[PDB]
Amino acid sequence: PTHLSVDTKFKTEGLCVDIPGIPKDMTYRRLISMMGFKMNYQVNGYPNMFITREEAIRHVRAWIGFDVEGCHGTNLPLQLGFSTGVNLVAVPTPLMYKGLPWNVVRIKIVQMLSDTLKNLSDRVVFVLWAHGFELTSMKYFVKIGPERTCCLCDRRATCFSTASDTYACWHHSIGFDYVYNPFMIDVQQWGFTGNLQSNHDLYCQVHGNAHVASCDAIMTRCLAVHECFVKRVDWTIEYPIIGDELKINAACRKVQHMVVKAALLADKFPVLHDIGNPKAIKCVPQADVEWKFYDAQPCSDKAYKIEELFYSYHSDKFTDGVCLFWNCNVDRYPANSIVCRFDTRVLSNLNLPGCDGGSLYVNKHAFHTPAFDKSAFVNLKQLPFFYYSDSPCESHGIDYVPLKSATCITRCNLGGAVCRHHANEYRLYLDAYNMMISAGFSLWVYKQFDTYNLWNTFT
Ligand SMILES: Cc1noc(C)c1C[C@@H](C)C(=O)N(C)C
Ligand SMILES: [Zn+2]
Ligand SMILES: [Zn+2]
Ligand SMILES: [Zn+2]
Repeated sequence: PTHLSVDTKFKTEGLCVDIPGIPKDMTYRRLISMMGFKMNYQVNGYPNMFITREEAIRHVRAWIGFDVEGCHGTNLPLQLGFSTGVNLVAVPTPLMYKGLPWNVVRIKIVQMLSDTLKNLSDRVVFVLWAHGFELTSMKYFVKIGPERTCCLCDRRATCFSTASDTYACWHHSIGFDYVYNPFMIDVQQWGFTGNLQSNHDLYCQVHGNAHVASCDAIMTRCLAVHECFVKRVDWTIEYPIIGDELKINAACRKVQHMVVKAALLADKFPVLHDIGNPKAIKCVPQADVEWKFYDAQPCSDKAYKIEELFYSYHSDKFTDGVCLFWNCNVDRYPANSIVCRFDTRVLSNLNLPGCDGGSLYVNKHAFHTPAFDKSAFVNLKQLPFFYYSDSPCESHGIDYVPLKSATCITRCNLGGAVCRHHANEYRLYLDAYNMMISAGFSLWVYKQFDTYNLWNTFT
């Protein structure tokens, strides 16, 4: 059962206001025919326009919420809303566009999906709360057939052009007019009581209902993200590499080792409380410190309450030494902390919009992360950039310009002139640091942290 069988039953109750008289007994096979499409017994990679919840979760990067509202149905204008915030008005003759015929609306749909999805996914998944008009509008901008490849590259085709009779992926679709072989899922098939707004609002206060199709589209996608990544979590599902995932993860390991090592050298904490991932490894294996681990999986809904992590009776004394929260998101960090906290507001191809201000960070696995909150860091300060090294000054083995920097904490800088090895290492470390920060990570530290305390570790 890899794909959704076309013979699966589709519940039609949510469609009967736009389509009165619709049969209660309905399959996807009959629904697709009703929508004006013909599948023609084709075993050519596209068995169904609709997909399972499991297939949708694997393709979360392709999710585009889509709603269609009657402005006044072949005789009336339709308002097409997308989770990108775009509203297009199509005439049968929060960005709002005036009424235009389908032949020009379809060109805009292809451009919008292509610009949104080219760096995210090889397809589009329209996330619906299906009431009828959205399904009956698909024939005006969607074409289906066998799975195809792009005319300018090896990627699967996502667009079709009636002008040249050619197919293209999202990267080569300029001037194309039809969406080709899209996928879709109706959230209303999962079992819900009441309307979209009532189900959405139970879990989210960030998306309002300004009474336009894009608002419904955003709410629909947000509800689907809630059901698949907030209430239900799956860290076994792997997502493909689309950007700087590897460099970011390597940079995070590099920065964690640097900051913790320097905090231990500078303040000589006798104990470190490492709170978070139950599979964590000591990030500074050679440190003298008593290293104590506390297990907590990533919180996907609300940030952990510090009172629940630390209290209810273990070292017990979390006030002794220092606490390390490396992506362990809590409501309020204690004053004696070293923290790495993901900023959900960051714009990136890895960070997708999420539920209630949270974001869906997709890097190898999907992590719904609670909304960034500046008040979590009230007992701490921002950690400044610095590079520390006690490794010997020796090159071994890329042309040079001498490094001058007050934040290169090395024996050679203490001595007055940074060596080639430490200049190369400082520049590689600065690039890794900038990669981590630009990915959305934020670093915070106990207020007494002072890099001036590292200079005397060179005796
Ligand atoms: C946890 C967590 N909190 O915010 C984000 C973002 C993550 C996930 C990320 C750090 C990651 O790649 N992990 C754990 C393997
Ligand atoms: Zn292409
Ligand atoms: Zn929402
Ligand atoms: Zn040196």
